[PDB]
Amino acid sequence: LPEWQSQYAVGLNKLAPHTYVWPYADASDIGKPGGYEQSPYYMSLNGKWKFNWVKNPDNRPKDFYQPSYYTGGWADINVPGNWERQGYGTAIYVNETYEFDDKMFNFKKNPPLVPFAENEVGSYRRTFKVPADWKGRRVVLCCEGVISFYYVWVNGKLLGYNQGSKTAAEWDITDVLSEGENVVALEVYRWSSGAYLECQDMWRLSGIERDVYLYSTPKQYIADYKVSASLDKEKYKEGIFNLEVTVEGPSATASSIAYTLKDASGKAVLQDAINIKSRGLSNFIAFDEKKIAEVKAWNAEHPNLYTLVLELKDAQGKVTELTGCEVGFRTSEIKDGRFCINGVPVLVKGTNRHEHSQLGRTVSKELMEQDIRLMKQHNINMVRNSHYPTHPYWYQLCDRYGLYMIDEANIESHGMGYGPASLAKDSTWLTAHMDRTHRMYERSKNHPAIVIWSQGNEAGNGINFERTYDWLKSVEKGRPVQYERAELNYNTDIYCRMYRSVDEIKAYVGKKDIYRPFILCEYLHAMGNSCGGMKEYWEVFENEPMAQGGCIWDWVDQNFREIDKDGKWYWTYGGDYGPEGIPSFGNFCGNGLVNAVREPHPHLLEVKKIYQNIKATLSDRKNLKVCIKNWYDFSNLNEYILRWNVKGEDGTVLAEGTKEVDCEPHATVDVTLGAVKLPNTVREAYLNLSWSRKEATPLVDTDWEVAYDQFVLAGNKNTTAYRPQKAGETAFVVDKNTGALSSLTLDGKELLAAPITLSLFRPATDNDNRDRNGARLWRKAGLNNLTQKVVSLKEEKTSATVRAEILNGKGQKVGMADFVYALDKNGALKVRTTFQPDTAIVKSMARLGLTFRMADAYNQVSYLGRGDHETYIDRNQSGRIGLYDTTVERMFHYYATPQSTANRTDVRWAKLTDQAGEGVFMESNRPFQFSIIPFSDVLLEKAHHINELERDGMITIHLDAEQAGVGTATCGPGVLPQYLVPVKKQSFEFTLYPVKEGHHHHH
Amino acid sequence: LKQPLPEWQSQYAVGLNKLAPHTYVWPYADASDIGKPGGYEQSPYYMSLNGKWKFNWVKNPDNRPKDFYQPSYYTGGWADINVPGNWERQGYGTAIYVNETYEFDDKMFNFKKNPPLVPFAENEVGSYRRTFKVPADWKGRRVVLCCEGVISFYYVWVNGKLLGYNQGSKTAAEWDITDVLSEGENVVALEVYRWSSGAYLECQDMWRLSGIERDVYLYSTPKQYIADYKVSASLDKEKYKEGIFNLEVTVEGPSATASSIAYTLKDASGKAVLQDAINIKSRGLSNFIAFDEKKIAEVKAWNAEHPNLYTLVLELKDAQGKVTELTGCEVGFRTSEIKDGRFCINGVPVLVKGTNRHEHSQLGRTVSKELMEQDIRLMKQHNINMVRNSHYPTHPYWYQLCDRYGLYMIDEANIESHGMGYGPASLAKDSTWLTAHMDRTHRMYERSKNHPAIVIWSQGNEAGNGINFERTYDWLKSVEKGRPVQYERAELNYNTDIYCRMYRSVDEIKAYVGKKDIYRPFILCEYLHAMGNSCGGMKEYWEVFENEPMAQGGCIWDWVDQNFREIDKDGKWYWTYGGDYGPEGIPSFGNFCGNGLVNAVREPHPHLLEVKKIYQNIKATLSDRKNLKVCIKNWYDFSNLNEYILRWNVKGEDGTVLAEGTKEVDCEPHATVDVTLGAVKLPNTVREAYLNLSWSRKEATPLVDTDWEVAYDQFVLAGNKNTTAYRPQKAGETAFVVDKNTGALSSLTLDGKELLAAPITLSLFRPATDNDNRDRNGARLWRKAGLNNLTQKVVSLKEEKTSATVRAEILNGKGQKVGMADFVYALDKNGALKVRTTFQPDTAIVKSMARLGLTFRMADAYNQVSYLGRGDHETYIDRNQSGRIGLYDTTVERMFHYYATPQSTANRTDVRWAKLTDQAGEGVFMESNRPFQFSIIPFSDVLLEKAHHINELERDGMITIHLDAEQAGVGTATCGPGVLPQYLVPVKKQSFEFTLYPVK
Ligand SMILES: [Cl-]
Ligand SMILES: [Cl-]
Ligand SMILES: [Mg+2]
Ligand SMILES: [Mg+2]
Ligand code: NA
Ligand code: NA
Ligand code: NA
Ligand code: NA
Repeated sequence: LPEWQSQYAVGLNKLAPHTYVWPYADASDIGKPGGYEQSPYYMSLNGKWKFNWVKNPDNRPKDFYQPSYYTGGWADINVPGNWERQGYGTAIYVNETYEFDDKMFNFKKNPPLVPFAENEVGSYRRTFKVPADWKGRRVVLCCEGVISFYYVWVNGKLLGYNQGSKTAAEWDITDVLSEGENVVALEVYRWSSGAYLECQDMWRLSGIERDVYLYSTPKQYIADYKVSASLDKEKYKEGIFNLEVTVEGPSATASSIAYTLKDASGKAVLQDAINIKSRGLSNFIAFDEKKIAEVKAWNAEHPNLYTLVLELKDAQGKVTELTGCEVGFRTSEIKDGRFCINGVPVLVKGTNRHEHSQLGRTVSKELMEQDIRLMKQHNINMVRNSHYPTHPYWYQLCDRYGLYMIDEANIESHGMGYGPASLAKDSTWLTAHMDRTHRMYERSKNHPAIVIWSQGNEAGNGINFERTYDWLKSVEKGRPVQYERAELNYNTDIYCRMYRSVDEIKAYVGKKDIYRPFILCEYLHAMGNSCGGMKEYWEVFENEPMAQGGCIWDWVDQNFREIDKDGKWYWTYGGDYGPEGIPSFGNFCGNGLVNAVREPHPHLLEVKKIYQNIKATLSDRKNLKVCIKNWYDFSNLNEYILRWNVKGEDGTVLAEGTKEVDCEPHATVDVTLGAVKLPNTVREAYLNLSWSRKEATPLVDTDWEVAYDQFVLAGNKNTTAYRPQKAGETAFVVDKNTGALSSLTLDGKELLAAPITLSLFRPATDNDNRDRNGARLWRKAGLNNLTQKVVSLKEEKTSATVRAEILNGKGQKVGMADFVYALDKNGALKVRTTFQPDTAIVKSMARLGLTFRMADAYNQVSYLGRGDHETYIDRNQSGRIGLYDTTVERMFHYYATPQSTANRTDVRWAKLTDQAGEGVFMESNRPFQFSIIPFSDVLLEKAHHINELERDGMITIHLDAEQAGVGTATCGPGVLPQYLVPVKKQSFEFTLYPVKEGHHHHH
Repeated sequence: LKQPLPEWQSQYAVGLNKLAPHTYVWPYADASDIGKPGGYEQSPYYMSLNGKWKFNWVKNPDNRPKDFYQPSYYTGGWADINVPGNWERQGYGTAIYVNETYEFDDKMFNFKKNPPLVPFAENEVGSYRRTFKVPADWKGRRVVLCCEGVISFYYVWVNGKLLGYNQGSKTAAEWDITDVLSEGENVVALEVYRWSSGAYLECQDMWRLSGIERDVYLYSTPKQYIADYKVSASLDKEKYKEGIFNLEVTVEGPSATASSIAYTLKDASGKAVLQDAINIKSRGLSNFIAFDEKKIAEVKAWNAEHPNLYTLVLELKDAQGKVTELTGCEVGFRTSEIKDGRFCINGVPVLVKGTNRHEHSQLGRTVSKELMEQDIRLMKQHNINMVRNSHYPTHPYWYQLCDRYGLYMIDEANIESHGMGYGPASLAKDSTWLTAHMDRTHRMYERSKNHPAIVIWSQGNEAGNGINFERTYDWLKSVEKGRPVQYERAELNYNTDIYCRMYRSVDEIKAYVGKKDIYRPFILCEYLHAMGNSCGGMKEYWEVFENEPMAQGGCIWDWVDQNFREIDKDGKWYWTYGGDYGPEGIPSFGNFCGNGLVNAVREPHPHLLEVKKIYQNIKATLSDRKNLKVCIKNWYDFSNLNEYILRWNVKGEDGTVLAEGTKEVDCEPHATVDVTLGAVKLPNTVREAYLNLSWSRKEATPLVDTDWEVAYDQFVLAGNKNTTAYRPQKAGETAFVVDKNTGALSSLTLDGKELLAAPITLSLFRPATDNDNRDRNGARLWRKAGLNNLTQKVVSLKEEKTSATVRAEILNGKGQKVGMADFVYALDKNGALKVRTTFQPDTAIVKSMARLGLTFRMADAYNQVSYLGRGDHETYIDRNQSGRIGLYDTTVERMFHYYATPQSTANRTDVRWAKLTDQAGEGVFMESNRPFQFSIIPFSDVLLEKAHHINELERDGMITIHLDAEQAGVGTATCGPGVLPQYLVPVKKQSFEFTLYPVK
């Protein structure tokens, strides 16, 4: 059997794992992320390559690696980038299973074997020329990442092969190179034994995923080096620098290796050198430990970096090679049961992140930069490399801009399960587990941003992880090592059990003799309209010293954008490619805080608010005394500016100011703002607090709001100076059969496009579809197919009382409702509703309120209530109560799977008008919720893809006295009890005011 | 109609509020960038707007988002599209390819042509919009929006304010947006229509696409700016040595104080050779400054061979002499005229070795600098000295490249109304379309009037003749005194300074030149149609061009194939053409969009190599074959042969170099020089030897290094006709079997091992090339006679121990009688099998034949091909001046050329012998009694013929062999002359033989 059918054949003739040692000509580029690519000793091989794709190995062009073989008849392929995103094969998205374990491929899972006839082969080949200056030097071929398995040849000679798609494979091709035109070929296989360990919940793709390049060094070169830059454990102020270097290659004469540690300024702070001479082919050099008093420490808030410059020299002292990396002084450890950075316990405010773009697993520098920019802007301080090491550029960015990292080994055998068949318990797979672990470690061991090593993901627990854990502990004395499937067994330094509820977190921290902190590997599943219940999670994290937070599951949605025959775009997910029957797990690949093109979803804004590091509470309402808590770990509040004000419900600034508060990290401080005169013309005022940074960073300028808060101040509950004036004569008609308000006119003009009815359903969010108290129960009760049947109707000159039965499409009695429509002297229509559900049929409701439709011409929306964005009761700490203007089209968020959206909470009043200024003012007798969308609930619920959405000329209005929160049931807890809609007799009202504001012309 | 139809339905609404056509006046900060192609893009006064734009597409204008141009309009829910780039190549609409018709004139769109109207409900609307910020250093300056090219029609808005609209997709449309710009975020929007009245003048034989095709950008100048300027870099008409410099400049905008305009013409080293300055100050917002004529003695002249360029630096200065604006262009001193009935550059009559060129890439009409550089590089490498901008002005960069690398250009106005015809309804005769014609002509001229590479102005293409074209001709004449103006449809009427009638045959060329009172040279606007396996008969064309003073060549039709590359469900790629996109019934003219010398990704077709050989500027003839004295003609117009190196050698048929050397020769342009290489003894072990000549230049060019072969020739030298030293040795015991029914050689064995996968039969057909499918003597007759469905039937058979004689009837699929065949199979003492054949066709049924030879198949394992013959590229009898005879090694796969439409390929001419073996070295050696032709392909003849797309080609494990005693040329019948008489297979009785030697 071929090598790709063996779990043992992880590689052949490759260079031993090591830290990146790119040779530089200019030491100045070492501090520049990706600067090594501009070195004259570096040559990219990215670009166009001849390509051929075939299903079944027996049909492949076997001799294509021979230089003489003709490829001129082949097409070109872009390298890097998965081939499925370039017109070949089929992209498949499955979760806990292996895509090849399906009848479509006539194959059943059976490690280490994978399908033969069904396997796919992508043959890559391109020509290249070595620079003249590389004459006589050593040349190395580096493939940063190729998925699944591949053999590689240079000028017809087989270099070897590789398994392990997320870390680089390298080969010394010096003795195989020729003068002039050279040839490099890779024969890539979609599946291989290694695939059993790459069962991550993500798109299963193929091809060369990352950069392919050449780099040149002298015959004796710097092959690897280990940095240790910590602090003294007593006061965490003195830097402790330790360095070890490995030189390899033959050398008959003497030589030496010297190093210089420079500060950002350029001044050398540490320097040393050792002489070497040996007939052997490798030299291990251990430098004397050095100290730096008052060293500039590295942390997420202040990513101070020193530059390490290594130089290999001749016996004459001439520099033959120069290389290096950035160095950050800090400590990472679990002290007294708590995770601490530089001796300071820190709250982990993170997110998981997969590498994803429209090209597939390939991610550009621009996208990597945008990811980290958005992360910092949204108060995220930690990233977990979602189940595999990332492109080296990512680590460089985190070092530079300050972001903690949980680097992770490319190991996930979810498909084999956690039972006795788990590959974690199969010793024949130790080679594969250890290989991936060694590669993860050696390549990134010197990055200060990495604070935690993760052994892998849901690959089971047993001997293999006990061994890779032991190995990691033997080489790493400055970073905790964790693994979620080890749960509470010895082989994990942090308890990171994923998706546990608040109660389960409390249960853990309240257990006797625990010695490790609880930091969720994954929590708050952000699929679709989600992230509800975040507040409950953080009230615990902020109160329990050994419950330090976690990483939100997924930063960016794994969707691809396609355009249909009518030019309508949509996001794609499982099952959207290939013939019927193709393995699929649907829309579960989109779980991000932002969409595939990095546009934030509304819930990311909730995350920004909950993750902010400056939190205040109102201590004294009359004199406005606030208690500020500084949640930064290494920054004083005086590094930020407080910009406050007080505004009436009408939006006028009643008072304002600017302060600079001094406060130690983790300390609280009181700041009195002073009483404010509230007019009798406002029912309430709002104390607004907004913070920004004095000094800008390259990712966040001085205008960005880093944290904010709001407190509601009571005013004149009796004033009505907000209500609009009478616009004219208002009239209403009641349907004699449904009892619903079928007509509402203003001087004869009809305002309704659909009648006002009782609404109890909501087009299911993805969480609603899995929540124990969600859509399953709403659809079972038939709450989405409601009908009203009058049993009593008493009309009057200006009012009408009615009792009607609420029936589902089955005829069953969902409940009983009473409506009282009365017309006020001001022309305003008050609508009181009293609903009594039949608890024997209705086990849960999505909302309780009224719904109707209007022409889509009424697109101008204005409202007094919570924020500029979408919020729900269990996700509304974010935003601000205030006056907002927008449009219906603007409020609609395009979730991959069309679902409920555009909700606004803590609403006092909402208003909708057309270009001419005509419309309606809507309010209740207490804060309510509302949503206006450009589609019908019917179509929104039915649609599973964006492109199915179609307008019909009407907008849909929902006025809610009650509406459930969203939870995170797609994976983890559903909506908490206190956010579920009560299923009991309830009464509520809404008053509609017709309005005529006129047509205002302006720029 | 209560309301008028929208602007896009009127031939008069060509533009609104746009800048008057002018030469590019990009403001620079670093004069050093003027002489650099595309340099202006690096200026701090230039800001590109290319990139990601919000996009929305709809069929039916009534369905478009009307208020999208308003900044407050929300586009967050829209997708993004790349700008520039036709939208059909970005997943929107339907790419359509039609030739002489309007794609909207079809039942599918419920519309019939009716100028100036285009469909309404079926029209497409592409809504583009993006945000942008203005550079802080642009505060107070004039800012201009420039759209280099958008197709069919579009409205443009900035910050919600309608700037105007435009018709004319191949020249820039600009607007002064200074007054509508605002601090902070600005918004620019374009509402583009697939069809508009202007489309009636954009009926070129090319893909019909939509959207923003070229760069969109902003540039800023001060309030008083350099609006336009006209350069005239000529030479005296008596000696053509003294350069004459003239320059006019137009300055627009206000200015309270005094100002002045100055210029400095610098040579390549940066030294000033001319300079002057004029003062100006007016209450008028427009000032015209014409400088005094200056002269340069022995000025460095510009031409395709030596494109010496000067740099014109213009500076607008304050009252204090402070520069307010810097700009300029490259200057090339030369004259272009029709002198004594002959086209002459700098007083010299030049042969036009050109090609037509459309702008094409996988993104559509949009072409990258990388592709433009490749185009020009390949052109120069293959000895092309002229390029015709195939029916529309190109992107500015193309002209800059031609100025710098030396390539003559025929710029052409974006005017073609082929769909309306040349009759009474021709838009060239409808006076209401004058504005449309004149607007496009003005724009073509103003934008490029200063490029030295442009030597001829063309008014358009296949748009009829009449009042409109006579008017535009007269206009160009009133403004241009240094360039000939031509129009092919004007034929021989007054409005054209050059007779460029397309696709005329050799006789027609001779007939014109021999006509009384002609006063204009004949230079084909288009000729030698290069569609599929084409370009036959090129030699006959150039024998005339080289010997007829007033027949000076022309431009081959199409540089590059207009095909797109797609990938099918099985991962097999293929070239697409008309009808490959959209629903059944979509307008289409099939594979006629691919007529290039190179494929869409610029890979050369075999015929470009013939072009290179015929267009070469150094040609020799063997005058004395004893002392090897050759006569060399220098065809360059401005270069002495001493700028080149001649590497020569004599090689025997066995490939051993018998003599070799290197020589430098002096020879003025158009002159000839004799060179003696000396007698060379030939061993009696070779039947012949070849005198090889190869030239390369002494000094490199950025595009052509010193290793590049710029010209070559070969002469066959007689050797010992009786030697058999070359023959392979007996490898074993040979045996054969003759089929009792067909009389075919059904078995050939070596020591009992079968070598044939299919019997050896008589072959008279060939999978049709695109030309064969239209040739008067092509595949229509071959298929009508059923030559592609032949069966042999023995009527007589007589067998001896080592030989067999048979006579058989050749019947088509309809039992008819194609002819009578006689075969004689005989084995040599050394195991060789001699196959003698005599064919007598029945001229009543066979009116034409593709070839006359044998055919059979072998396992694909036999992939090693070797041969002695005209080698290292595909050739045919009417296309084999290129390449040389010699020993060549290759594989079957390497010989198959992938023509968009699968057709015959891989043929080799002047073959002495061919050999085919497997890796182990086992196979068969093949020869005749005289030079022959052969082809070996990895597909069957049946499938190759049937296949219309490359992905339909499928291997069956067998390769197909063809040994031809005769095979027709390929001609250019797809459009123009079919195969010439002397290259048709004679339809008569003929005998021929082939001998097969099994090898091991
Ligand atoms: Cl890996
Ligand atoms: Cl134009
Ligand atoms: Mg999993
Ligand atoms: Mg035409
Ligand atoms: Na998922
Ligand atoms: Na839905
Ligand atoms: Na054509
Ligand atoms: Na064909």
